[PDB]
Amino acid sequence: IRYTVATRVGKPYFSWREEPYEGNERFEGYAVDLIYMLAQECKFDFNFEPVRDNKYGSYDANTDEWDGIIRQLIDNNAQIGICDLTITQARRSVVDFTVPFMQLGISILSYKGTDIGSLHDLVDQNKVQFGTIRGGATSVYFSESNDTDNRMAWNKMLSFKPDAFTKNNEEGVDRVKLSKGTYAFLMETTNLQYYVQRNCELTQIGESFGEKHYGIAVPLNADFRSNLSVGILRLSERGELFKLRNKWFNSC
Ligand SMILES: N[C@@H](CCC(=O)O)C(=O)O
Repeated sequence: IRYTVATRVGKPYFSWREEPYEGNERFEGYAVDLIYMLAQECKFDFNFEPVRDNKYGSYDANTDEWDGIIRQLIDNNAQIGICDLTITQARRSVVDFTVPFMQLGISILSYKGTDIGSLHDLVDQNKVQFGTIRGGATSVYFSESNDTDNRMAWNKMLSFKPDAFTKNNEEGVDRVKLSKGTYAFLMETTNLQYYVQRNCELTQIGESFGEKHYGIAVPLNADFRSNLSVGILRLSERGELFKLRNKWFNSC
């Protein structure tokens, strides 16, 4: 049994190895290790196919279509989708998910020297603009919330000029660095930790908020869903996911 593994390029989960390679050996990262571990645990072969548009997956109501990893699963061009793929209500409606392999939250990436100390403070001003990944799961946290403060955040993000949204974590982090403190990036704590440790001019504002999960995406009612889930839980209970997380996210 061989599974086509849809993913996207983005460190530390999945990226092109520096060559002084062929097939799966071209790639490295957290998600690469985890599929190898699961492949050995659940006994299956696999082929990594990073998606063409390099998107996570969002619904475009203007066209009634999905993109990114989620799209490849809907069209059955892939049997497994993985990265920092956050479980959302919209995504779960069109594809299935395994048990999560990582729990996380949301927080604020900022340039050092900022006076803002919380999300409430960030939304209650407009000298420092802020945004998220376009169509990403962090956008969902604000756009779907009934919480007044989150509503205000969402409406401010929509109003900012220029466009407050970015295509990925890399552009988000790059924008905070280039902006010298006039732009803050709302992102997941996992990715925030990764970048803040590798960029000394950046820091986290306030506490983590929200309860989010990364899961392996599979087609609805796939017969290898449970097999993948039991495998993830095995690695977790052994303490291997703890080690794996430290390997790629440990340390200005
Ligand atoms: N993990 C998120 C992307 C990162 C973010 O939105 O902050 C997703 O699955 O859409």
